[PDB]
Amino acid sequence: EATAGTVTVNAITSDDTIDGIELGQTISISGKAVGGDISVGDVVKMTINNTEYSTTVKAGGIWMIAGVLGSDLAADSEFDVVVTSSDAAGNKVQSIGTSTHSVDLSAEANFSLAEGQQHVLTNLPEGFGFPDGTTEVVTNFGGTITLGDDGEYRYDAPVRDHGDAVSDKDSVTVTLEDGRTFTVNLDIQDSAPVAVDDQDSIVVQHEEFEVSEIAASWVSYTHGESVTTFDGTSDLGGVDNDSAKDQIRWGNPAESKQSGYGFIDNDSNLEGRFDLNQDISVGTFTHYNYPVYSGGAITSAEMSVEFSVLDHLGVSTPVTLTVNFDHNETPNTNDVNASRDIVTVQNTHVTFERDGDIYTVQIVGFREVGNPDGEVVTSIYTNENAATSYELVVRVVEGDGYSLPSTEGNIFDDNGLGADSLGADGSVTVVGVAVGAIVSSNESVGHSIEGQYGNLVLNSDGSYVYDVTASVSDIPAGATESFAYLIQDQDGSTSSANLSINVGTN
Amino acid sequence: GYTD
Ligand SMILES: [Ca+2]
Ligand SMILES: [Ca+2]
Ligand SMILES: [Ca+2]
Ligand SMILES: [Ca+2]
Ligand SMILES: [Ca+2]
Ligand SMILES: [Ca+2]
Ligand SMILES: [Ca+2]
Ligand SMILES: [Ca+2]
Ligand SMILES: [Ca+2]
Ligand SMILES: [Ca+2]
Ligand SMILES: [Ca+2]
Ligand SMILES: [Ca+2]
Ligand SMILES: [Ca+2]
Ligand SMILES: [Ca+2]
Ligand SMILES: [Ca+2]
Ligand SMILES: [Ca+2]
Ligand SMILES: [Ca+2]
Ligand SMILES: [Ca+2]
Ligand code: NA
Ligand code: NA
Ligand code: NA
Repeated sequence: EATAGTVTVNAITSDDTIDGIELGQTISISGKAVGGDISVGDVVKMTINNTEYSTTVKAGGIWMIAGVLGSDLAADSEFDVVVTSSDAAGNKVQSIGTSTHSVDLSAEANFSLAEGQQHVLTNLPEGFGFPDGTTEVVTNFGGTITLGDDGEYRYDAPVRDHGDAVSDKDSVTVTLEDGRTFTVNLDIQDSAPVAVDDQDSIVVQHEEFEVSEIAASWVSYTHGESVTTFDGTSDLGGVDNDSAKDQIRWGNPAESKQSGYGFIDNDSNLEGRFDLNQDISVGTFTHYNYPVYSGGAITSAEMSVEFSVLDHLGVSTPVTLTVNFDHNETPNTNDVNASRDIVTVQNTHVTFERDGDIYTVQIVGFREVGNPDGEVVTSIYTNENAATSYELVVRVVEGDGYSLPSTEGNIFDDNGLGADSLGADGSVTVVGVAVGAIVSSNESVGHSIEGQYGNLVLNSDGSYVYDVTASVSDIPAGATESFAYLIQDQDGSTSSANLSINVGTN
Repeated sequence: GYTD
């Protein structure tokens, strides 16, 4: 009786898979049927999704079905191909081959879109659509893809915490009648604030006061043995132009002379003028440190610095600044540094009136002689058997002395170039501030930081106070301060800008 | 000590 041949079925489309586009097309399939009693013209048949397709064997054993519905191949992923053959006698046989293929009607649409914005979705996969009736689908994150009258799909991208442990890739799958699915993957991108540069200005008033000569007198003291106060002499302290007692000495000399203080006024250099908002030397303070028998030294002394101030109509006003010194004539040991005597000046002040304007003269401290730019200190240290000399520096300020010239602001306001943009995350604060052009998140917000001419306190809410500490004589024309600040939003995005302060003199 |  007849002998069966070999039937084989080629791949169903190139990838042996029926996809969502092929679903709606007519698919040709093909194969071969050879051997046994198979012959050209033999019937080939197959049932796919309960539909019957047939053809005949052609020369070379090739068989081909012109058009099988993609929907049938999607519904039926495995089928037999059966060829019916006959031999000489007329005996029949059937030869069976098998075909399997995959079915995947899905398609992906992948997007990377900014949070907190509406976006038209472009380059969607071919055939993408909503099932009829549907005009909106809700995403995994609670976003929405909406179909508009213009045929465009719009995604409302939610705001996300891009710093936490939860993925910010949104998704949704649309399923259609015919079995197709479309998975839209929407990688939500983080938004950020935009810091905008800020401009502020401050002008330091530069008034000139007409003043008389200074008279400096040691007026009181606590403790001490053999204490004497006197007008300076060539041998003890040097001479000055008045009879006030600028010298004070104390102690029972254990080696030679008495310890003490001298103060030579600056009448000659001042030339009868004070300047507002300017560190001024009122004179030269000398500490004369000799060894004296233990216990014999003062522990404090007070000096009155008296002068008159003229107003704009030739009327003089007397002013007395009281200057207080704490003295430590330390026990002498075999350590020179430990044996130094220490003088500490208090930061006292006196307020006066001129032409109805109130001014305060305040002690700044001691400064090294001849160095107007030197550091000003309030304690000085003198070796035994030595004398040290320092300018006694004051500053005259406007008002009651509570503060220096200053200006205020908020770096989130429009300060010349517009207000800082906050982004979609919100919770924006200032997290760094620094003098200069470079800033990172740091530990200076809410602290006082030193600039070139003054100090800045910038707070996390953007509020700032800048006060000018430099003397008027140290502020060149066109002087400016630059402070860089860094803002940061809820999930770490940072932006920096510059607060520039024009520091002028008048 | 004995001196200051
Ligand atoms: Ca395919
Ligand atoms: Ca289609
Ligand atoms: Ca086709
Ligand atoms: Ca045959
Ligand atoms: Ca089947
Ligand atoms: Ca296959
Ligand atoms: Ca997240
Ligand atoms: Ca975010
Ligand atoms: Ca201002
Ligand atoms: Ca004098
Ligand atoms: Ca004198
Ligand atoms: Ca004197
Ligand atoms: Ca001493
Ligand atoms: Ca000492
Ligand atoms: Ca201001
Ligand atoms: Ca700003
Ligand atoms: Ca925050
Ligand atoms: Ca952000
Ligand atoms: Na084949
Ligand atoms: Na296209
Ligand atoms: Na299309």
